[PDB]
Amino acid sequence: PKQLRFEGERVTWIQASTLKELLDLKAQHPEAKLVVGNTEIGIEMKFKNQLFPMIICPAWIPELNAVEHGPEGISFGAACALSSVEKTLLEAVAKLPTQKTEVFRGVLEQLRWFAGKQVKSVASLGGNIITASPISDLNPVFMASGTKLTIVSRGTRRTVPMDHTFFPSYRKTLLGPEEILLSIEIPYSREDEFFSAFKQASRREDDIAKVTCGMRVLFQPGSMQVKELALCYGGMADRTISALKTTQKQLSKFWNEKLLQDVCAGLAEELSLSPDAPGGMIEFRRTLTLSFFFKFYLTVLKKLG
Amino acid sequence: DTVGRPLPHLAAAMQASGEAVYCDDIPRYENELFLRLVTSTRAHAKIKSIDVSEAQKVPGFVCFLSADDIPGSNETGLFNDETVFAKDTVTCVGHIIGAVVADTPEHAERAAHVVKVTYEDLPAIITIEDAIKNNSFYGSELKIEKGDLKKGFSEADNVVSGELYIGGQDHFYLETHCTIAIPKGEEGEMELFVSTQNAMKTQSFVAKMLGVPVNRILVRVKRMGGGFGGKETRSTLVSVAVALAAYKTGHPVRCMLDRNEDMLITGGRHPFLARYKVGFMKTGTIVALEVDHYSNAGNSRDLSHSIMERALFHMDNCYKIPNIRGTGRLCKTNLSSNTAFRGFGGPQALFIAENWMSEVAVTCGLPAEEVRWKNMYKEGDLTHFNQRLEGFSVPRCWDECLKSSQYYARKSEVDKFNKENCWKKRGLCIIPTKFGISFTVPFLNQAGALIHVYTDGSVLVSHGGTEMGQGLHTKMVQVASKALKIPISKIYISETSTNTVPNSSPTAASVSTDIYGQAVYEACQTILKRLEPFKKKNPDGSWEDWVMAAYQDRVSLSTTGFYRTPNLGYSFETNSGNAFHYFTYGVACSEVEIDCLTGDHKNLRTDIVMDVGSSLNPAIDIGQVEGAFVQGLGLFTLEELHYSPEGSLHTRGPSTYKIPAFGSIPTEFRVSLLRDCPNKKAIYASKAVGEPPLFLGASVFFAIKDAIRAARAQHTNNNTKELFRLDSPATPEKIRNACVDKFTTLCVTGAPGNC
Amino acid sequence: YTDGSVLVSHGGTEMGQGLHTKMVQVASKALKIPISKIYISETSTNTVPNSSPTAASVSTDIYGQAVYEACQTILKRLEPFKKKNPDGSWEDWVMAAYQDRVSLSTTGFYRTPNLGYSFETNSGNAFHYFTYGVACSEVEIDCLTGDHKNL
Amino acid sequence: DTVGRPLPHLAAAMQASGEAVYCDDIPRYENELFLRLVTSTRAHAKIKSID
Amino acid sequence: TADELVFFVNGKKVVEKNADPETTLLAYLRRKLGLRGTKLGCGEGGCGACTVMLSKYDRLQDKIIHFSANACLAPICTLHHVAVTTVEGIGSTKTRLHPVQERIAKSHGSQCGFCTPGIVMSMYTLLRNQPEPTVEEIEDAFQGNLCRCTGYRPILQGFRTFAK
Amino acid sequence: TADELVFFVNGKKVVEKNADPETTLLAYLRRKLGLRGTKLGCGEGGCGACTVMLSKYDRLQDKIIHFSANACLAPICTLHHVAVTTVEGIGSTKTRLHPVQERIAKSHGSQCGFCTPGIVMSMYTLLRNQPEPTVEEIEDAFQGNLCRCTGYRPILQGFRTFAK
Ligand SMILES: Cc1cc2nc3c(=O)[nH]c(=O)nc-3n(C[C@H](O)[C@H](O)[C@H](O)COP(=O)(O)OP(=O)(O)OC[C@H]3O[C@@H](n4cnc5c(N)ncnc54)[C@H](O)[C@@H]3O)c2cc1C
Ligand SMILES: Nc1nc2c(c(=O)[nH]1)N[C@H]1C(S)=C(S)[C@@H](COP(=O)(O)O)O[C@H]1N2
Ligand SMILES: O=c1[nH]c(=O)c2nccnc2[nH]1
Ligand SMILES: O=c1[nH]c(=O)c2nccnc2[nH]1
Ligand code: MOS
Ligand code: MOS
Ligand code: FES
Ligand code: FES
Ligand code: FES
Ligand code: FES
Ligand SMILES: [Ca+2]
Repeated sequence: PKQLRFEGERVTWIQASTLKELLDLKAQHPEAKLVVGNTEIGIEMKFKNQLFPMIICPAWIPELNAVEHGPEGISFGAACALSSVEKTLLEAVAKLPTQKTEVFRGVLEQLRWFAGKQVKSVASLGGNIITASPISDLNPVFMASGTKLTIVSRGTRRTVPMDHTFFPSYRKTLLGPEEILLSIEIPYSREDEFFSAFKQASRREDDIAKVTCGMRVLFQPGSMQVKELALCYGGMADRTISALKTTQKQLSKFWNEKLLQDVCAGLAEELSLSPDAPGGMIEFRRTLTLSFFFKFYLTVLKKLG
Repeated sequence: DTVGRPLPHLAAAMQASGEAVYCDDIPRYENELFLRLVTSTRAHAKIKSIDVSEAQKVPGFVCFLSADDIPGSNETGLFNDETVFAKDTVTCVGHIIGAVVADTPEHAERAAHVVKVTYEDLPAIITIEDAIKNNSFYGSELKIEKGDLKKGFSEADNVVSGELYIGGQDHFYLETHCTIAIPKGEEGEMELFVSTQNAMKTQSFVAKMLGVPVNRILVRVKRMGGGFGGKETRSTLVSVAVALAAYKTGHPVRCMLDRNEDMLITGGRHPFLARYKVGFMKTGTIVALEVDHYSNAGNSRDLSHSIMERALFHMDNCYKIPNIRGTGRLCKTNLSSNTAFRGFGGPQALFIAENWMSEVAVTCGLPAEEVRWKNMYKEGDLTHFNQRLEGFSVPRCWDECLKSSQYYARKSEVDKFNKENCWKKRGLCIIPTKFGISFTVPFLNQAGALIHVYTDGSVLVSHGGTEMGQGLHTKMVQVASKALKIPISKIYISETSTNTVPNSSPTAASVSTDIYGQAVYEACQTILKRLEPFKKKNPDGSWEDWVMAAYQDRVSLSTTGFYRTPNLGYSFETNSGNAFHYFTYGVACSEVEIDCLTGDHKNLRTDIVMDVGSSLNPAIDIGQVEGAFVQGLGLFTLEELHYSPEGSLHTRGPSTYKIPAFGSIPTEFRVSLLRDCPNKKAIYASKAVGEPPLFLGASVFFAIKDAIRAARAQHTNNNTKELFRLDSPATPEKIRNACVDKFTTLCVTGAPGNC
Repeated sequence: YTDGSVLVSHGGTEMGQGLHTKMVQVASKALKIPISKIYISETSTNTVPNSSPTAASVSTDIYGQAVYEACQTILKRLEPFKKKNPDGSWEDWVMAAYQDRVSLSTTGFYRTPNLGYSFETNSGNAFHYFTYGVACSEVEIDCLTGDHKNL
Repeated sequence: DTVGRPLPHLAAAMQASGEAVYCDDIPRYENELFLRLVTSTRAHAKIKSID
Repeated sequence: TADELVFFVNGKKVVEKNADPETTLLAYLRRKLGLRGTKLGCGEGGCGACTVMLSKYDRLQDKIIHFSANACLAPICTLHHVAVTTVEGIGSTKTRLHPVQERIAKSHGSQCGFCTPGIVMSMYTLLRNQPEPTVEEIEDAFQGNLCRCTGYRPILQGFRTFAK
Repeated sequence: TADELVFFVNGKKVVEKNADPETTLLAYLRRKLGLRGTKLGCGEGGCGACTVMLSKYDRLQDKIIHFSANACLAPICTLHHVAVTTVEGIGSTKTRLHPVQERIAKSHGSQCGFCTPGIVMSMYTLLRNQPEPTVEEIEDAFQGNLCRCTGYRPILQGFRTFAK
């Protein structure tokens, strides 16, 4: 596989054969756009009329396409298609204990009614994550689970758990201009750790106001006393956001009715929407955030109970 | 003889193989150009300038076309209230201003986007309430009024009143609008290939714009990948622009709209606002009814008036109401002009009716089927526009649908489920319909045919109707074969064109099979009469034997056939004279489960019984039952069009506008055709099936409303006679918001409230 | 059509002999409308089937009769409206007949009468009529070259 | 009524101007091919091969 | 100075010496190669009218893999050394229909027919991965294909015969 | 590396960067320029159906010279800096007919009409050299122009109206 170069009326396209080539190219043209499936860039170019004069396709690069089982989780290269992510997770779920696959199963629930087979066969993992749509169905899950992101540029490498700071502003991530997402390790869930993911089944505006969430609790061992709690939401702002004010208040509290009231009060306030918030559906969206937690609450009690 | 046989669509196998040709599948001429429309970004504005400097620099750019390039007239539309290209002011967001021509469609797209239009905004009216406030209407109020309202409202145990909104709908035909125009170069002549249901007004409108006689313009329509009424008129917005580019360059020019242009520009089903007041007995018997309908018509008249008329014709649904008034007003707004859409004001008026009907049952604390059954017309009865109902077969459909649905037994399973389940509920509803068959304009109830038989015995049929997937040509062929007594394989229909059958009505109102079927039939009768002498001398001869002899005897083997629908002409002064030739009837029973915490729902089972007289093709007709039904489920439950404050459509493709999908359809989906009921008004005793079964999708809507009353009994209050407004489409938002509980009120929080 | 413009289509083809010009003249006369309202675009198998070739000199005869017939059919149909409105235009009668669901489209046909010669028996007409003419020509030849001028 | 009048051929003006479309003047489709007949050079003969 | 793009469509080799980065597969199929069986319904990946099969060697799995894709979004420049199958690749009324094509036709799964090539290719693709699918697998194959005409019932029904 | 061929047709510059020495002006006009009023009747110079006017600056006479030519036999390669006029360069029914076009039409000089453009261009070329010519010159104008339909009498009669 040798690197290929195509040139059109407006665009230069480079088909990178090698990880090293990609990181050199991105160092030279840090403004260059990567394209894997084009399910996002083709929409931007056609419909928002963006032009990107220089495109690098890194789809051939092994690494980026690798699927790796490790002791902490299953790691997917960033060019991996959602169909492959999906096929590998379903296999993990049929084979491992329920208690190790809590997070894999919310990834799977978000993939359930996601597009169709044509899209999932070409849409990459990395493209979803870095697109950073306010209404990404996967980013809330990667955030609530602390999904680890390996991030590389020419002569740097770092692995960071996804958290609230990964998305600074509208359709931006905390990657410098020469870094690429290399890989994403989706964690096994631990003892005393329970995960749920939910989504609104109405989208109505092109990238806002569709409620979607990842929810995670870890308890003290053998107990119903909260050690960690994460509730992350898409479709409630111009980015994926975490209800951190709310969940910090629940540390060392017990999984009960008062916890239910306190979180819901916490959410109603912290995720509250201006009467004029972009997207409308102000009351429905408020109700879903609370109602999705209630579901998580009741599910967690069942996994305990 | 294949009539009554489940013969597959003639083109089915070519469609599956990709060999069936649609307008854009037509090869291009070596010199063929591409047009892209330039369109208003503003709801109501004066145009200050248009600058094409930057578009001029796109490779392959040919020209920008605007109102000034037009040789004949810039005045267009069914009622002469539109421009071909907007001149001084724009009056909606998709409002056509100009067009870019280029050598590739990619280059036409690129150039159109870079055309700079400068505007000056003007006070806009978008909603029905914006329009009522400003008395911005088309024409004057329309009305049917029978009996004494102040006096029915006075024999009345209960009076309920309210307001109800029903959202519009995008046609979402899989193939968007498309025209090819070929300028011939001689005498103004031009041949056009178009995805349209109305080739006659395409022909007239293009000739009008160009300032040439109609006889110069040939329009050919082989097939559409869907019309649904959206191609009955608004196709001309593309066709006329492309004809102008063809005229101006002297090259072939095509345009196929992209989905987002299509949804913006070409209009949809009318949104209706109703205010109603119903008077009834503790019995549920209706006594008075008054309804004022407001349609959102958008920026030109188009077919809005006759849509409002068909609405008022259907305001009774299947119910005898002794005192009745129903008006209709057409709101003039700064939105794309709305148009025909399968059902044609029928689904809206009929929805408004089952809505107050559902309240009557609730208010009386009676079982829904009883209040509906009690109020049903009887065979022979007169409607409110005073037409008699003969062969009124709803009571049959009804009893059969109740039995085959196992309604009574399931209504109990449903109540059992609502007792066992706190956060999910189920709903069940059985809903009747009748739909009146005929264009509401009497002069459109005319139809031509032209048949040739060739000297091999092969037959080419041409009629005035168009194939958009309903299997018209298939049915025309089954008829011709039945009437000529030859196999179908001897007969062929190629296309629809204005040079074989002139002055054709749009392929609309569900009547094409009736009226082209009659035209075709009569042409076959003429031919058979010409062939009789040759049959006589050679009784054992074959069709081919008789054809050759007829030809050698210099007997003509080509004829026109024609049909007018008899005894039609309703009056709005006088309130009398048949509006319709007959009515198609059906009943649907649907069951849903709602998730009261999310607003999601599953469609669990639907059972339809439809009266389609004696079916020409049970397979085609069932297929129409199914597709119409699923399109009404879209209208009532899924399909939601959404605009900015300042009148701009947000929902411009499949990711933001949701039509039913594979997994949206009832898990158990059962459709029956009512057996043993010969319809004597139509060809071989059949009935119009096209638009009639659509409003039956409302049975899913009313099952959801039932599921919600069960969720409100659970969490919100103890008043089982409560009335709550549920608008259409009942989207997740509307469903969730209506299931008032500890979450919608605040909590549980601990927060007082509710509830 | 509803603007009153007429499209004529007949079995015969144009090869420079002015057939379409003569069908336009006949149809205008038969309909009593100006030739400028009548157009013939072309000849095709999907408008007029099973046509004889345009041959044997008879095209104006036989097509002109087919065209005339179909023009008569239209006049019979337009008649009631012309009566109802004696002072209006062609376009008024046409629009009137359209709104009244009167068909403004028809075929005509014509079959030459009394033809049928027998080579056994030597009787029956071979022809409908005969066309006749006479020419007188003058020439000068060059006896030395074989050349000639037609004077 | 023009029957009997020296009315010029209806298409003559367009024939003079080169606008009247004869069969070969019809524009080609982008993919249009061209055919050339292959013809006998013998008045009477068996065809023994074609290469 | 620029590379040749090389790919296959219905088994025939395509060498494109001047690939424009912005060329989608649907545009190339329809307007360069003349294979108009594959349709434009939306241009945004929602409706599946432009559905094709793609086949490539996955230098990892071994395996040639077969999967479907929306031609309206697939840059041809992703397709170097990839094989495309369109509706015309599988059969025709001119030679023989594929069993997928025959069944959807004879079951009344086709009305206007505009959506039909797409659905044929989603069903064809499933069969190449799983020649004996389950009824559930058959339904989910069409998550990305829309039909405005049929109400879907007759399509699923015709295809149930491929299950087990 | 090979030279550009630059001529004019109907006043419009044609730049042919890749002229084949074998290309005739008839083929180039009909099949490259899309101008089909000039006709093919023989390909060998005997019928004049393909007659065009050519103009060149004569270096010597000063003078722009105008003559007729058979486009079927004219290599485009000889036309460097030559200006072509065809029947559509001189008038049309969309704008205004040239007197020649109007006269032949109204004289009944055109039956099937296939020879008519070439006859028009022969006559047009005469008038471009001799604005008031003789009856004698009118006739010799048409030595290489054939007409199968008319018997020639009306052409000459309609055109005599240019002498005197
Ligand atoms: C019909 C349809 C339905 C959809 N439904 C959903 C849905 O329900 N939920 C949801 O969340 N999403 C949905 N999507 C979004 C879809 O999942 C994303 O479009 C897709 O995953 C983007 O991946 P891609 O390979 O196609 O990205 P591309 O378009 O190729 O690239 C997208 C962006 O990611 C960048 N990029 C790609 N790889 C890297 C990398 N390794 N490092 C740094 N940047 C990178 C590119 O520069 C570009 O900015 C839908 C899309 C379609 C077409
Ligand atoms: N497949 C398909 N079915 C369809 C339509 C269509 O566009 N596609 N149009 C509907 C509408 S709006 C009508 S009235 C009829 C039109 O034709 P008919 O008059 O032959 O029923 O088809 C109905 N069924
Ligand atoms: O122009 C129309 N007039 C009508 O009355 C009508 N009715 C039903 C459907 N389309 C229709 N179209
Ligand atoms: O079959 C024919 N019989 C004829 O007399 C005749 N005459 C002229 C031209 N074609 C003809 N063809
Ligand atoms: O009347 Mo059905 O075409 S709209
Ligand atoms: O009869 Mo003329 O075609 S020999
Ligand atoms: S055209 Fe609709 S998904 Fe490609
Ligand atoms: S058959 Fe018309 S969209 Fe499916
Ligand atoms: S074509 Fe006959 S002279 Fe040129
Ligand atoms: S008019 Fe026919 S060749 Fe001259
Ligand atoms: Ca409507």
